Amino acid sequence: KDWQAWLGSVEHSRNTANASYQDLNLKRAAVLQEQSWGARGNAAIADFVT
Amino acid sequence: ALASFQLGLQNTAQQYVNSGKTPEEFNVHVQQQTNQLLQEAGAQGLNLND
Amino acid sequence: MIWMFAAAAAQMIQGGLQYAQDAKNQRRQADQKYNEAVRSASARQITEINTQRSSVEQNLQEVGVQLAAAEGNLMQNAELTELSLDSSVMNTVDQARNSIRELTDWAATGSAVGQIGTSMVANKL
Repeated sequence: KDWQAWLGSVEHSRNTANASYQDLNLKRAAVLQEQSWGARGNAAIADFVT
Repeated sequence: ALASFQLGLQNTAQQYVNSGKTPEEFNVHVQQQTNQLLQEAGAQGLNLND
Repeated sequence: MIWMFAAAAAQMIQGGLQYAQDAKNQRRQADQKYNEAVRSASARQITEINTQRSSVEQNLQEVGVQLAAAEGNLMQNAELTELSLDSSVMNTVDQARNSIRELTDWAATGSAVGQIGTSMVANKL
């Protein structure tokens, strides 16, 4: 029983990190996309003024 | 990359003007700069005409 | 209530006791002469040690730098235009501009461009 419980905990200890790894990148990609879109919009105004 | 190139060309225009470079040296620079971006765009997507 | 300030009172007790200890520590002192030299010497060594110790994420920085440069360039260029009414340069230049451009209703042009704005490349090909 004790070693079975130990293995059960070990399984979730991996599942949780495997789950979190995807969501972190999901947030980062959106942040970078927003920043890149702002940077793309700055140059349009620069060229319009020039 | 597109936003950086857009500002780079405009910023280089005045730098070349201040040095008294002839138009040919500006045209060759423009073509060389455009070629690099066009080649780089070949990997960052299929460039399929949509 | 009286019982929701217990933690604050307990934490504030320790302030008073220390304040009293410093008075006694300073009063028990001419050892100040010896005491001062230690700091006077340690400061120099500490200062000497400190002196001795003394993709997308790149395109974004390049964009920022070039944008600052472009703003600076547009400044120092607007200034000459500001003097158009007086300089007579931007008058001798406007003469040439008009002479070369002759080879209007502004509102008409905007409508003409807008009517096909978002299909120019599609129509061209």
